[PDB]
Amino acid sequence: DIAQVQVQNKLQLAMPLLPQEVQQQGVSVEKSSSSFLMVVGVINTDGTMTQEDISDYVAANMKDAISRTSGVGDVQLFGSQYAMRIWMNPNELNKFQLTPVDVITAIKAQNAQVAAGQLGGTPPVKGQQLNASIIAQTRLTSTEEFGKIL
Amino acid sequence: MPNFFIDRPIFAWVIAIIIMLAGGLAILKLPVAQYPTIAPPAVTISASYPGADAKTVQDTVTQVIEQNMNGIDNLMYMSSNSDSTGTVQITLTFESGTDADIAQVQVQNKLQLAMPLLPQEVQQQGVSVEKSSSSFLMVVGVINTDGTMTQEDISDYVAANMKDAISRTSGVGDVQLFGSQYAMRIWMNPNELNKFQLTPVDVITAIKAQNAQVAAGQLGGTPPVKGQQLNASIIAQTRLTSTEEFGKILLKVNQDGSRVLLRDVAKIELGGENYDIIAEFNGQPASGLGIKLATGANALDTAAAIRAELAKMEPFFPSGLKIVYPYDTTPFVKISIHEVVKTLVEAIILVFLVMYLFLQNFRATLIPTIAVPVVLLGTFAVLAAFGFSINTLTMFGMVLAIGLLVDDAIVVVENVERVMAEEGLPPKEATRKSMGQIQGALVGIAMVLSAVFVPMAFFGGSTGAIYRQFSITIVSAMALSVLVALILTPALCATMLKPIAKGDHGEGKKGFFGWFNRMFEKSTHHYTDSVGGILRSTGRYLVLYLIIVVGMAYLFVRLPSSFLPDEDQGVFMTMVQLPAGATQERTQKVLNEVTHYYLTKEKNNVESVFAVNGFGFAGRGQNTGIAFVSLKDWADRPGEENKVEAITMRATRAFSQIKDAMVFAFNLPAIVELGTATGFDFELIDQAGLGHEKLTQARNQLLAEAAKHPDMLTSVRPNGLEDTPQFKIDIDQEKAQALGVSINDINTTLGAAWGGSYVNDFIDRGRVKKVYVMSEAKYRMLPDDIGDWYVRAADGQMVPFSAFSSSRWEYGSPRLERYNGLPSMEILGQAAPGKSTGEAMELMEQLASKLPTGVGYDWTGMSYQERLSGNQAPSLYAISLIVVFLCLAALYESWSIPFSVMLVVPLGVIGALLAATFRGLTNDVYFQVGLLTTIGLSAKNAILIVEFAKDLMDKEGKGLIEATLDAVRMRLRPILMTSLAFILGVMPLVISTGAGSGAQNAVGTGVMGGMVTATVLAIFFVPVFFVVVRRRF
Amino acid sequence: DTAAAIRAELAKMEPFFPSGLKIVYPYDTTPFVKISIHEVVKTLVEAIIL
Amino acid sequence: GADAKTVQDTVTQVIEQNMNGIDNLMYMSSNSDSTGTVQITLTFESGTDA
Amino acid sequence: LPTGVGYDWTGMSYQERLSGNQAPSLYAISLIVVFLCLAALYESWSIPFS
Amino acid sequence: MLELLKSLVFAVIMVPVVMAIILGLIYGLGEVFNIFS
Amino acid sequence: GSDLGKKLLEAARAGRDDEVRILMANGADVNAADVVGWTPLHLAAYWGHLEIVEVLLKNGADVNAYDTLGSTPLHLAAHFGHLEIVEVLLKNGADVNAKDDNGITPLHLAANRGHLEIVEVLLKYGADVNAQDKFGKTAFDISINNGNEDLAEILQ
Repeated sequence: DIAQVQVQNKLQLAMPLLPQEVQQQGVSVEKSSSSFLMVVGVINTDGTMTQEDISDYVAANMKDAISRTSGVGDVQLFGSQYAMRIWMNPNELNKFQLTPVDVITAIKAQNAQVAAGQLGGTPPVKGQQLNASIIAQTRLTSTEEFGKIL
Repeated sequence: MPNFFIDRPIFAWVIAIIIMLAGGLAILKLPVAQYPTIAPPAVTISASYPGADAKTVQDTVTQVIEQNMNGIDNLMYMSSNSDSTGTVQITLTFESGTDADIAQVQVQNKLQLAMPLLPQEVQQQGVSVEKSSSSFLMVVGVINTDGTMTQEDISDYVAANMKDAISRTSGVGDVQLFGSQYAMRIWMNPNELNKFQLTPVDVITAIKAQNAQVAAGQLGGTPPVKGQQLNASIIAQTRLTSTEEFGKILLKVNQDGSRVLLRDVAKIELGGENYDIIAEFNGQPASGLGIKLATGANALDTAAAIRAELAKMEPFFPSGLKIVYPYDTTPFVKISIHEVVKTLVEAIILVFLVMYLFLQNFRATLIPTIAVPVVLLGTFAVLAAFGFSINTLTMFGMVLAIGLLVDDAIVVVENVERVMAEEGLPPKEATRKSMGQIQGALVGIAMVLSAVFVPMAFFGGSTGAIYRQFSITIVSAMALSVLVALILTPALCATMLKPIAKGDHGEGKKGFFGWFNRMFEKSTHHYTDSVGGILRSTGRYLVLYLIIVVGMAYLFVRLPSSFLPDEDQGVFMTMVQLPAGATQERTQKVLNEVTHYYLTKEKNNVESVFAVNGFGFAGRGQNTGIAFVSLKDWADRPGEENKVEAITMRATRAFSQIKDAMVFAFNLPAIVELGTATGFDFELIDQAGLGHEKLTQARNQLLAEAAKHPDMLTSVRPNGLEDTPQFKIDIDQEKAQALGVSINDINTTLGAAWGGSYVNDFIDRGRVKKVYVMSEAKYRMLPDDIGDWYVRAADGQMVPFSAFSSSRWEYGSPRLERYNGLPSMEILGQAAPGKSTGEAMELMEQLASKLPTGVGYDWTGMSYQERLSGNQAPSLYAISLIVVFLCLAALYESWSIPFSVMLVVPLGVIGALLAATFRGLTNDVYFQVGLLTTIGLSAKNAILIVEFAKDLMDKEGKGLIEATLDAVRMRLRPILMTSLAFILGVMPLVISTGAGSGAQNAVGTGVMGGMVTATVLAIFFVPVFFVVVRRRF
Repeated sequence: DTAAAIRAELAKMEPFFPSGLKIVYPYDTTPFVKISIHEVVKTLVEAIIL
Repeated sequence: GADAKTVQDTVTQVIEQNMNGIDNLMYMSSNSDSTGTVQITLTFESGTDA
Repeated sequence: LPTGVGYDWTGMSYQERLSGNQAPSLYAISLIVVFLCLAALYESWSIPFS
Repeated sequence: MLELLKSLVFAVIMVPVVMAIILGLIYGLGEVFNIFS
Repeated sequence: GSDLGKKLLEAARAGRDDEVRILMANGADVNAADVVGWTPLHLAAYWGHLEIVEVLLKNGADVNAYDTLGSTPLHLAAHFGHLEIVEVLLKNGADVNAKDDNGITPLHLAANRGHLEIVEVLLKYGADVNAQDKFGKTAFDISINNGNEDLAEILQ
């Protein structure tokens, strides 16, 4: 415990210096041993699911729970969680005079969660009989909503 | 051993003096608190994403953190709550005995490894990690009562002049503040911004530029030139320190040449950085300091020092500032502990009086009043060693141990005086004889009491800690008692006791004592004759015994269980919850109504009403509010109608007549780091995919199915909040681009105007404060005020929001909650009066079994504990029973005799149960400890009777009946002495009305009932058991 | 103890599995550490009897 | 790039408030320099686990 | 000195001060036990005074 | 002084009272068991 | 508003039909409005309560009401997948071609959410597909953006 504490205290002293592309992924500091205690596996007997879907179910509904059960030091998923994979095409990008930079700005702009305040906020006026939270934009949730992007 | 001290009284005096000194040093060097650390350690990650909606934070902060809450030790469970005010509270609860410090730092580091995944606004506002178990000791108030100074001025004066001192004070750990210190509020006007074709983004940029700090360098710094004689630090422009400085900020230069400032298009104020919460002390604006006690500190001395330090600073306060001290619960601690000490002293005195009434000699009564203090001081020393404190549980354990302490000394002294009166021997040989009779029985008694009181110290959870306190203190007391009785008490019985010839037992000595002697002799003869007649036919009584046992069982099953009794701590709470779309003006109207009710109707029993608008125990919004009601001293509330139960009932009945509100009043419970502790808390979870709507549907379905069993479940309610209206804005990007408008500017304008934006910091009077930018309230109140807000396009042409807004109404939740990383909805309930929580919980499990797919259930709070500590008591008490049987078989050298001692338990249990059923009590903790105490004392008495009988049947070759009769005759007196002394020392706790009445009564009722019933029935039934057992074997 | 906790948690999340998803254990050093101690205890008992 | 007083007001006096509520503490000192570097030194009683 | 200007000791001095304040008791305690323990080995209240 | 005296008097009163109550309970129960034997 | 109006709003948003009938017997303001301009019809259509919509339109419920922005019960029952409620509101005199304060029609919403049966039963009773939002986008452009092809076919 004290070892992990000192290591984290010294690493916090460096994280500012690392690239944001690393801070975003997530630095981890574990007390784990170097040998796999056990290896749980998940399969589909119906043959309809692929490795990606099984891995996503494992990572969403089985991993974060097992990474907390009083003795587990590290968990290695033998697959990968879902993600919106956006497969660009340079030909169709030049055809429209675009670049990946635009495809990234458009997403950072149109796929966002905006803080927009609320009606009747504080300090309010005398006589205000209404209060409601504003909603301006939300993180998208489907491939269709990602195709709609402009 | 005792014969080593009958010849060496000074070595015993020395041991006693050592124990006394140790106990004194401890008493002077011990903490003091209402209760020990009983609730499992919890840590709260608290965050704030200002101007956000529960979904926004739940998606951007809470899910992230919960995802990175991986790899923490001794985690028991995790909850999270996300509100529409932008706040987030993730509560991690660890196993008991976990060293909350290491867990706090673990979670803080796992979070620091997640800050780069949150948005810059949360990182700016700051994510905090606090210890949530430890509640407040007192709360200090500050009011104006003068030319009205807004609560923000009071909060600033507190944070700047009354927080460092209160934190330097001794015993003071965390010191939390209710309000927030000043901040530069910049209220912008869209009309004066459109005049000069501006936006809020320009204001933000200008402030970020003209309130920053710049590193410059040194004047002659290394590497220096040869010959340089001066080095001087450079200071460039720095942060600003007033509103005027902020006014002289250049935003623009109009074509004509004029320069635009902030003074023009933005009102600038020193105001609070958050107005969501408001405080009023008796309709007066107030601020508050929350004060927590540090580990290993005295609450009483800490509060005294705080009051002193606050009296110091009255001279240096503006005219119109007075501290008034709401929510001070240290007086209750003082009174409860002082009453317990009073009880101990009164018991010490009653022992004296009883020994004088029974023995008629001062030198013999001097002995027990020398031994009990020694044992109490030794117990204090043991507590100090093991790292304990002086609290309600410890001290009540001491009270319940007084009985055994008294029993030991009384037995020794009475047996010695009996021997000296009968055989005419002198004190030394008489004491040798008595000790030879008594020492083995005393050792066996100690080991039996250990077997009885120890196994309760292995329960799991929060009840385990209470049982641990009781068990450890009582066992220490009993062990020291047996050591003393084997060491010191004989040394004193051999020196103080003055000789008296044989044949002088009390016959004569005209007066009240010469009369009591003969009355007691008559009663002894009658009781001996009755026992002798009983022993002619015993089967008549082995049936009455089964009747008593069956009655005991019936009363046990018909006794409602509990956790702890509610007390009158001098304060209680009122809770206000308006309908969905309310404001804080309405809530403040309701709170002023409550305050008027309390200060007008209950003017005779109330001192204050600290009304907090914006914080309810379940939710944070204008819809909620609470009120701490602090009552006058109990000496000023004479009567039962002037207690907290009655005041609460009256206030609830009265507030039932308020419209558009659900106003309740409840009593501040027992240990507050816990909650109501009904053993009933439930969580529905969407374990697979489902969203909020299907989960709410399932919750309502379960509530419906639960309303159909009002015979097992009552007041089944959700603790969360119901969905409310939300103003949706479906911005369009096609038009926004056709007009050349940066969606980022749109969002920044919207937010900074309606929500707020932490821009930068500034320095006022030697303190770093923030700089917020917001809109003037007039332009945020209604949707029709949105078109009043314009953005700046790329072509320099303003654009109205009305060109792309496309707004609507919707319904969404203002408070989302999750349990172990999954969306959840909480449910609070109770067992129907007449049943246990296990039946209710099993029923709720069976109901949840009939829910849609993807919905599961889980238990929290005491319910979780009630799923661990439910399967311990029988196993541990079986261990106790077996160990006791073995100790007794060893003491008597027989596998059958011990039964004569293991059947006197119901004879006290039934008395305790009768007393509890009459007084209308419950099977709480104090009642159980009292049960064990009565059992231990009855077992002492039975053990000594049987030991005397057996020693007579072996040594003197007497018979069974003669030995039994002689034993009961020799033992009647000390039994009565002990029972009377203990009943008298306990009577106040039974007839108490005031501070601590609950625990005092729950203790004394059971203890007294058991004492009476055992004292009266054992002296008749133990001979029967002994005879029957010695015959059948 | 850790493997027991893991298996309990997995049993606590299986009922909500979709159709076909089954759990398997292709690596577990726990059964060996159980059966070895069991065999040593059997040996102790046999030794008492002899 | 900050004067001493600047640090003393923004860093030192900001951190020296919480520390008053620590266990087994004996005393504390603090220094605020002109290069912005700031140091705080807490000394606890003897017999404490560092 | 002027009023409002106090003084204190830190470092070695602190300890030194503590030492001077700890001894008077240290002598008393270390004496009492000897008076008592003696009274134990030799059962008498007089020869320990001697 | 006042508290000690008041408690001492309360005791001097209630001591023989409770003693009489207990001895009378013993008398009654012994009579009952003599009748039942 | 009045006590019974508030209690009826609560009942409708919670979904208790017996309490609704009772409050209706005591002569409750079936047109009782909330603070945001909603009515029991708005609520029973949002949350999909059908029996309550019938009970209301039988006791004199205003079907073409409108809130502080112009969203009638159709705008709500349209983009939540409510077929029976739309049929009922239509068989009782609902403006199948109304407008909000932003120029929006139930067809726009049913197209945004991709509903088809709603769009069908709306076209049946005269749902003008060629109405223009306040930006210039009719249901056809909405379907084309959403990428839904069967909807565009039904709309052409």
